[PDB]
Amino acid sequence: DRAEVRNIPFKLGMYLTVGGVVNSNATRFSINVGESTDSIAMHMDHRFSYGADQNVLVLNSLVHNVGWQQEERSKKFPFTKGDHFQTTITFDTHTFYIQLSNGETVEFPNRNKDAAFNLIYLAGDARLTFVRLE
Amino acid sequence: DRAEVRNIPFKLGMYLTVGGVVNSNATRFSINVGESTDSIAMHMDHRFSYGADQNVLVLNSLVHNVGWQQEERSKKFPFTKGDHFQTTITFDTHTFYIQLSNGETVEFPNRNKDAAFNLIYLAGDARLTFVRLE
Ligand SMILES: OC[C@H]1O[C@@H](O[C@H]2[C@H](O)[C@@H](O)[C@H](O)O[C@@H]2CO)[C@H](O)[C@@H](O)[C@H]1O
Ligand SMILES: OC[C@H]1O[C@@H](O[C@H]2[C@H](O)[C@@H](O)[C@H](O)O[C@@H]2CO)[C@H](O)[C@@H](O)[C@H]1O
Repeated sequence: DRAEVRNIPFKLGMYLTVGGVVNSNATRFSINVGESTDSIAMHMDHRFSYGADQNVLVLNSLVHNVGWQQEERSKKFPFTKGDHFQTTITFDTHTFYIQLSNGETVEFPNRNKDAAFNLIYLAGDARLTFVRLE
Repeated sequence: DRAEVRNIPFKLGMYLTVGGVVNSNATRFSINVGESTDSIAMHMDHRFSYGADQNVLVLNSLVHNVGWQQEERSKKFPFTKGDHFQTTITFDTHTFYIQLSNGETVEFPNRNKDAAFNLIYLAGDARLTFVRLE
């Protein structure tokens, strides 16, 4: 199915580093941190070609039985199809701090002010090769 | 549910370190490396009190739609209910190499000669607090 880390709580102060490989001919893939596949506090989508979006990062949250909220977009896109990537995420109750493969960072609001998350997963056209959550 | 790391391949040469806490009044808990909850190549059960077994490690494999194979048991048991533990696992095509919190080791045959595993999970009376698989 998708690559999942489930019920190993990602809590305030811990760091999550995932590494993987983008597929050749990838459309998009995302890293999702939340509660379930329908309850995502930080959705980070990497769009190689999706609709009108080409080489952009789109960040958003998904509320259970409600839907996607306000998107934030970033133009920082050090990603290449067929290549490796590595991303580190930490958060406090106000902000998710994300660091990309090249050291550039992107910040996204912790909109629900959650202190722990029990599901981390990747979906779309990429695969994970390692994870550290500590 | 249980603590799971799914579809992030654990391959020949990589190391898996999981850390957690044993519940107070724990009966037993296990760390399972395999393909599914019905297909486990290395089952490591930690028995505080289970039947006639008290403070013993039991290792075995579970074959899909067949069942448990020959058990191997170890008397090394540096575990205390309510306390933390940390375990490191690597394997080659013949052997799973397991290192316990106190540095003692236990070895178990890789009975199917598998080179990669797509499910790592914990079940029973413990919880995981961190994982590194790299
Ligand atoms: O916001 C994350 C969310 O985006 C959806 O796509 C949006 C698209 O970004 C937007 O430009 C357009 O107006 O509406 C689309 C549908 O809501 C994705 O479908 C979804 O998977 C998430 O990635
Ligand atoms: O071997 C792992 C497997 O053990 C089962 O328990 C065994 C028990 O170890 C043995 O002494 C007894 O004779 O038979 C029991 C049932 O097969 C557990 O039930 C199972 O969960 C695994 O842990």
